[PDB]
Amino acid sequence: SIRLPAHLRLQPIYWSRDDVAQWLKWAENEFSLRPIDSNTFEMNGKALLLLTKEDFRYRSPHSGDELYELLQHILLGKKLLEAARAGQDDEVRILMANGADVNATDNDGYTPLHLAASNGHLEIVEVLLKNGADVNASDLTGITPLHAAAATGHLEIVEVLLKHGADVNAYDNDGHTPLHLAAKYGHLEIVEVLLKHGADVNAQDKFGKTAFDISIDNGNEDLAEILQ
Repeated sequence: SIRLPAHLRLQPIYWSRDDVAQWLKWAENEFSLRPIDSNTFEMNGKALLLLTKEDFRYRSPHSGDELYELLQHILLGKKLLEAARAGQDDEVRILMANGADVNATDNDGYTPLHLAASNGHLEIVEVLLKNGADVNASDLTGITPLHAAAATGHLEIVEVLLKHGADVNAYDNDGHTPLHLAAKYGHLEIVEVLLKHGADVNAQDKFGKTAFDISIDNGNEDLAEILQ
């Protein structure tokens, strides 16, 4: 599969010169390509998109087409991220049928399964889990799709995640578990199903607060009483 370094996962329309340069450098090692002068592609990412494959070919008689098609590949990863967010089930099909890597990542570590579980698109989450989307991938803040699905209240999505291997005791960079965010947003039934599949109700975050305490600070006392 294909995975940009952390500094290149942004949309290429947003790349600077140096990003474009870092991308060329990166591509040269990954795919095992002959070293070229980056001043050939002397332009920011917004201009790179305007180039034709021939323009790629004549700049790099030895790797121009591969870089053109490589670029095209990452570009579909963004349209897949977008197709999984807006709920565009058809667009998710065409892109996965044209080769979309179902574990792409943007600048925020979001995968297409993160966005489809955070926004409530049950069909996309299932067709992503069926074609190999990582169920326990964590973004740069550590939020898993079960974090996003439990923080937003999507019960049928929290349950489908638990059915394919979603970790119920995953800790984020701030220490929060899926039972913490379900308590933060007042979703008792998700706290129920989380507590059914093995959620450590006594998990502590980096400030020392439990699911009871988050239910206290946010105003969910009926939930705070059920955890007590």
